[PDB]
Amino acid sequence: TGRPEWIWLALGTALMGLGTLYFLVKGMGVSDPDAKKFYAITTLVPAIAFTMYLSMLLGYGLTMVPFGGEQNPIYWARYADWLFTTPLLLLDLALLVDADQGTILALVGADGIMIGTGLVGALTKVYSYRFVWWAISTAAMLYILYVLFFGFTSKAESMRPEVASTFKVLRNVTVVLWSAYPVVWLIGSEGAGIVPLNIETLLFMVLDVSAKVGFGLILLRSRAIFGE
Amino acid sequence: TGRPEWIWLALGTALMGLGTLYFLVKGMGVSDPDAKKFYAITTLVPAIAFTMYLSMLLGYGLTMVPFGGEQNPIYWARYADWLFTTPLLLLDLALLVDADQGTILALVGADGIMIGTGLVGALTKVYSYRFVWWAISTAAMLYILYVLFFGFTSKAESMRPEVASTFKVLRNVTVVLWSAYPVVWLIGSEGAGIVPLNIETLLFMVLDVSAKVGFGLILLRSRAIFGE
Amino acid sequence: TGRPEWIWLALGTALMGLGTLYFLVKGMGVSDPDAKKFYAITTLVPAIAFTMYLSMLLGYGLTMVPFGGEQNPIYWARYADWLFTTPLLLLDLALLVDADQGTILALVGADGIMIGTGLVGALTKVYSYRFVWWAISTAAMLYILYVLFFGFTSKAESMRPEVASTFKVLRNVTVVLWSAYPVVWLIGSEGAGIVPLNIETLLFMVLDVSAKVGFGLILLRSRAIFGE
Ligand SMILES: CC(C)CCC[C@@H](C)CCC[C@@H](C)CCC[C@@H](C)CCOC[C@@H](CO)OCC[C@H](C)CCC[C@H](C)CCC[C@H](C)CCCC(C)C
Ligand SMILES: CC(C)CCC[C@@H](C)CCC[C@@H](C)CCC[C@@H](C)CCOC[C@@H](CO)OCC[C@H](C)CCC[C@H](C)CCC[C@H](C)CCCC(C)C
Ligand SMILES: CC(C)CCC[C@@H](C)CCC[C@@H](C)CCC[C@@H](C)CCOC[C@@H](CO)OCC[C@H](C)CCC[C@H](C)CCC[C@H](C)CCCC(C)C
Ligand SMILES: CC(C)CCC[C@@H](C)CCC[C@@H](C)CCC[C@@H](C)CCOC[C@@H](CO)OCC[C@H](C)CCC[C@H](C)CCC[C@H](C)CCCC(C)C
Ligand SMILES: CC(C)CCC[C@@H](C)CCC[C@@H](C)CCC[C@@H](C)CCOC[C@@H](CO)OCC[C@H](C)CCC[C@H](C)CCC[C@H](C)CCCC(C)C
Ligand SMILES: CC(C)CCC[C@@H](C)CCC[C@@H](C)CCC[C@@H](C)CCOC[C@@H](CO)OCC[C@H](C)CCC[C@H](C)CCC[C@H](C)CCCC(C)C
Ligand SMILES: CC(C)CCC[C@@H](C)CCC[C@@H](C)CCC[C@@H](C)CCOC[C@@H](CO)OCC[C@H](C)CCC[C@H](C)CCC[C@H](C)CCCC(C)C
Ligand SMILES: CC(C)CCC[C@@H](C)CCC[C@@H](C)CCC[C@@H](C)CCOC[C@@H](CO)OCC[C@H](C)CCC[C@H](C)CCC[C@H](C)CCCC(C)C
Ligand SMILES: CC(C)CCC[C@@H](C)CCC[C@@H](C)CCC[C@@H](C)CCOC[C@@H](CO)OCC[C@H](C)CCC[C@H](C)CCC[C@H](C)CCCC(C)C
Ligand SMILES: *C/C=C(C)/C=C/C=C(C)/C=C/C1=C(C)CCCC1(C)C
Ligand SMILES: *C/C=C(C)/C=C/C=C(C)/C=C/C1=C(C)CCCC1(C)C
Ligand SMILES: *C/C=C(C)/C=C/C=C(C)/C=C/C1=C(C)CCCC1(C)C
Repeated sequence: TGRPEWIWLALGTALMGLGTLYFLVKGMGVSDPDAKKFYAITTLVPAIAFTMYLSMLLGYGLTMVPFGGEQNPIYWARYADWLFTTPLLLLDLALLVDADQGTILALVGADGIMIGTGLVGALTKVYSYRFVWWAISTAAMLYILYVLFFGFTSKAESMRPEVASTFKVLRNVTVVLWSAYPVVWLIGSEGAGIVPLNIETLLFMVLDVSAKVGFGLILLRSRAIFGE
Repeated sequence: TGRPEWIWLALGTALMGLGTLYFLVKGMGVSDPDAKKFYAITTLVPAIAFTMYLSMLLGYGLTMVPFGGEQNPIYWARYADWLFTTPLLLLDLALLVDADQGTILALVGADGIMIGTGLVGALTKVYSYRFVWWAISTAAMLYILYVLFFGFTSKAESMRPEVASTFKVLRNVTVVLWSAYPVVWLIGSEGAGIVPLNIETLLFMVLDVSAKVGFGLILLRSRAIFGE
Repeated sequence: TGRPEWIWLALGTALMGLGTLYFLVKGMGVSDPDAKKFYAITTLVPAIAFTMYLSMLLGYGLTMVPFGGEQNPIYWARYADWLFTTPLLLLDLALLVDADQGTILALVGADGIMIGTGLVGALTKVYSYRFVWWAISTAAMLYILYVLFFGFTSKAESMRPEVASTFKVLRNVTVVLWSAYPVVWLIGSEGAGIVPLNIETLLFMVLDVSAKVGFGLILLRSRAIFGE
C-alpha cells in the first residue's frame, strides 16, 4: 500500500497472472492450427495485462498530469495494455467469423485510434480538451461496435452453428463490457473526477478481468475454435 | 490562434476530417473483399491524420527541442501520424499490384526506418547530427521509391490494364509528393531554419492532404480496387 | 569519445551498416518469392540495428535512470532495436519451418513481452523491482526457446532436409546467443553493476553482430530460403 487503489492493482495482477497460466496449460498440446490461433491470441491478452497491472502496482505505470489546477494521478500503463490487447480481442472475434481482411484492418485500425486518442486525452493538460479526445475515441468505439454487429453479413450464409453461437455470445460480452470503459473514464480520475481513483481502479479491474479472462474462458471452452 | 501556424493546423484538421467522412460514406456497403481492403486502408489514413492534426492544433503534438542555442518548436505528432499512414499508403500500392510478401515487408520496414530516423533527427539536440538522421531517412525513402519503380517486374505480365493504369498514376503521385517532404524538413523548422514554421506548416498541410485525400480520391474512384 | 564505451558503439554501428549493405547487395535481383521474404526480413534486422547503434553512439539513445542512490547510464535504444529485430529473427525461423500462424503469434507476442518488460526493468527507479521485470522477461524468453524446440513437431514429417538442417543450425545459434543477453543485463549496468558499462557494451555488440549478421550470413547462404 500507500495508494488506496493498490489492492485492486494487486488483485488485477494476480487474476491476470492466474488466467494466463490457466490458458497456457489448457492450450498445451493442442494441434489444430485454428485452435492454436485462438489459444495464442487469448493467452497473450491476459499475459500483457498481467505485465501492465504489475507496472501500475509497482508505480512505473503511473504519471502525474497537471490539469484542472492540480497534479492528477494518471495510470498510463492501461493504454499500453489496451493498445495490444483490444486489437487481439477483436482478432479473436474476427477469426471466429472468417472476417474479410479489409474488415479486420478496419477493426484493428479503429481500435488503434480509440486507444491512442484515449491516451492523448488522458495526458492532455487543458481540461476541456480532454473530453474532445474522449469523444473522438468514443466515436471510434462506436464504429467498432457497428462493424461487429453489421459488418459480417456475408458470413452468415456460411458459418457453422457453433461458430455463430459462440461469436454471438462473445460479441454481446464485448459490447456490454467495452461500452462501460468510456463511462468509467468520463466520471473517474481522467475525466470529471466524480468517482475517486480508488473506485475507478476497482471498476476497470472488474471490467478488464471479465473482458479478458471471462471472455477467454467462454471462447476456449467452445468447439468453435477447432476446424471441423 | 497564438501560434501563427494555427490556421494551417485547423484547415488540415478539417480537410482530413472531411476526407475521412467522405471515404467512410463512399465505402458503405461495398461487399467486394478486395475493395473492402482498399477502403479500409484508405479511410484509416486521413482518420489517423485528422487525430494528429488535431493534436498539433491543440498543442499536445508540439514539443520544444533545444538545439542551435535555442528552444525550437517541433511538431512530433507528424511522426506518430506518418508511422502508421505512410506504410498504409504503401500497402495500397502494393495490394494494387499483388506484390509478393517479401516486397511488402521491405517497403513497410524501410518506411519504419524512414519515419523513425526522421523522428530521431527531429528531436536531436546536437544540431549537426540532425542532418545525419535526415540523410539516413532520405536513403530509406530513396530505397522505397526504387522498389516502387523497379520491384514489381514479375507482376507486369499479369496485371489488369486498369490496375496497371491506376498503380502508375498513384505511384507518380507518391514519388512527387513524398520527395518534397525531406526538402521541406531540410529548409524548415527542424532543419536549416530558412523557411519559418508558419510556412513549413502550410507546406506539409498541402502535401499531406494531397498525399492522403487526393491519393485516396484517385484510388477509390478506380475500378482497379475490385476483383474482376 | 567521452564515454569509454564509444568504441564498441562505433564498431557496432559500422558492422551493422556493412552487414546491411552486404545483404542488400546479395539480395538484389532474387526473384523467388520465398527467398525474397527471407532477404527482406534478414536485411531489415541489421538496418534497424545500425540506426539504433548510431543513436547510442551519438548519445540520443542514452538516458540517466536514478536507482540505487545514483544516476545510471541506460541505453534505452537497445529496446527500440530489439522490439523490431527480435520478432523479425523469430519470423525467419518460423518461415523456415512453415510454422502455423498461431505459433508465429505466440512467438512474436512472447517476444514483445520479453522486450517490453526488459525495457520497463531498465527504466525502473526502485532497484529491487528491476529484477522482478528481469525475471518476467526471462520467463518469456524461456517460453520462446521452448516453442523453438518443441512447437514445430507437426512440421518434421514434411520438412525438406535442407530446411531442417538450416533451421537446426539457426535455432542453436539463437538459443545460445539469446540466452546470454539476460546474463549480461543481470551483471551489467542495468542490473547488479558487477561488469562496467564499457565491457557490457562490448558484450552486447559481439552478441548483436553475431545474432544478426552472423545469423543472416548462415541463413542467406542456404538453399533452404528458396522454394524447391
Ligand atoms: C493499423 C493502424 C490503422 C493503427 C492506427 C494508429 C492509431 C493508434 C491512431 C494514432 C494514435 C495517436 C494518438 C498516437 C499518439 C502518440 C501518443 C503516445 C502521444 C502520447 O505520448 C507522447 C508523450 C509526450 O508528450 O507523453 C508520454 C506518453 C505516456 C506517458 C507513455 C507512453 C505509454 C505507451 C502507450 C506505451 C505503449 C507504446 C509502446 C511504444 C509500445 C511497446 C514498447 C515496449 C518496448 C515496452
Ligand atoms: C465523431 C468523432 C470525430 C468525435 C467528434 C468530436 C470532435 C469533432 C470534437 C471537435 C474538436 C474541436 C472542438 C477542437 C477545437 C477546440 C478549439 C477551437 C477551442 C477554442 O480555443 C479557445 C481560443 C484559444 O485559447 O481559441 C478560439 C478561437 C476559435 C473560436 C477557434 C476556431 C475553431 C475551428 C473551427 C477549428 C476547426 C477544426 C475542426 C475540427 C474542423 C471540422 C472537422 C470536421 C470533420 C467536422
Ligand atoms: C455508454 C456508451 C459507451 C454506449 C453503450 C451504451 C450501452 C447501454 C450499450 C449496452 C447494450 C447491451 C445490453 C447489448 C444489447 C443486447 C443485444 C445486442 C443482444 C443481441 O444478441 C443476441 C442476444 C440473444 O438473442 O444476446 C443476449 C443479450 C444479453 C444477454 C443482454 C445482456 C445485457 C446486460 C445485462 C447489460 C449489462 C449492463 C451492466 C452490467 C451495468 C448497467 C448499469 C448502468 C445503468 C450503469
Ligand atoms: C517492420 C519493421 C522493419 C519496422 C522497423 C522499425 C523502424 C521504425 C526503425 C526503428 C526506428 C527507431 C528510430 C525507433 C527510435 C525510438 C524513437 C521514438 C526515439 C524518440 O523518442 C524517445 C524519447 C526519449 O528521448 O523522446 C520522445 C519522443 C517524442 C517526443 C514522442 C513520441 C511520439 C511517437 C512517434 C508516437 C508514435 C508511437 C506510439 C508509441 C504508437 C501509438 C501509441 C498510442 C497509444 C497513442
Ligand atoms: C545511405 C544512408 C545510410 C545515409 C548515409 C548517412 C550516414 C552514413 C551518415 C554517417 C553518420 C556519421 C557521420 C556519424 C559520426 C559522427 C561523429 C563521428 C561526429 C564527430 O564527433 C566529434 C568528436 C566528439 O564531440 O568526435 C570525433 C572523433 C572521431 C573523428 C569520431 C570517429 C568517427 C567514426 C569513423 C564513426 C564510425 C561509425 C560509422 C557510421 C561506420 C561506417 C558505416 C558504414 C556502413 C559506411
Ligand atoms: C528531392 C529528393 C527527395 C529526391 C526527389 C527529387 C524530385 C525532383 C523527384 C520528382 C520526380 C517526379 C517528377 C516523377 C518523375 C516522372 C516519371 C517517374 C513518370 C513515369 O510514370 C509514367 C508517366 C506517364 O507515361 O507518368 C506521368 C508523369 C507525371 C505527370 C509528371 C509529374 C511531375 C510533376 C509536375 C513534378 C511536381 C514538382 C512539384 C509540384 C514542385 C517542383 C518545384 C521544385 C523545383 C521546388
Ligand atoms: C503482438 C503482441 C502479443 C505484443 C504484446 C505487447 C508486448 C510488447 C508487451 C507489452 C509491453 C509493455 C511493457 C509496454 C510498456 C511501455 C514502455 C515503453 C514503458 C516505458 O516507457 C514509458 C516512459 C515513461 O515513464 O519512459 C520512456 C521510455 C524510453 C526511455 C524511451 C522509449 C523507447 C522505445 C522502446 C522506442 C520504441 C517504440 C517506438 C514508439 C516505436 C518506433 C517509433 C518511431 C517513430 C521511432
Ligand atoms: C514466470 C514469470 C511470470 C516471471 C516470474 C516473476 C514474478 C512472478 C515476480 C513477482 C512480482 C512481485 C514480487 C511484485 C510484488 C512486489 C511488492 C509486494 C514488494 C513489496 O513492497 C514493500 C511495501 C511497500 O514499499 O509493500 C509490502 C506489502 C505487501 C507484503 C505486498 C503484497 C504483495 C502481494 C502478494 C502482491 C500480489 C500480486 C501477485 C503478482 C499475484 C500473484 C501472481 C500469480 C500469477 C502467481
Ligand atoms: C542462462 C539462461 C538465459 C538460460 C540459458 C542457459 C544456457 C547455458 C543455454 C545454452 C544451451 C546451448 C549450448 C544449446 C544446447 C545444444 C543443443 C540444443 C543442440 C541441439 O541441436 C542439434 C545439435 C547437433 O546434433 O546442434 C549443435 C549443438 C551446438 C554446436 C552446441 C553449441 C554450444 C555452445 C558451444 C555454447 C556457447 C557458450 C558461450 C559461447 C559461452 C559460455 C560460457 C559461460 C559459462 C559464461
Ligand atoms: C482488456 C481491456 C479492454 C477490453 C478495454 C477496453 C477499453 C475501451 C473500450 C476503451 C475506451 C475508451 C473510450 C471509448 C473513450 C476514451 C476513454 C477510453 C480509452 C477508456
Ligand atoms: C501522409 C503523409 C505522408 C505521405 C508523408 C510522407 C513523409 C515522408 C516521405 C518523410 C520523409 C522524410 C525524410 C526522407 C527525411 C527526414 C525528414 C522526413 C521524415 C520528413
Ligand atoms: C538483435 C539482438 C538480439 C537477438 C537480442 C536479444 C535480446 C534478448 C534475448 C533479451 C533478453 C532479456 C532478458 C531475457 C531479461 C531482461 C533483459 C533482456 C531484455 C536483455
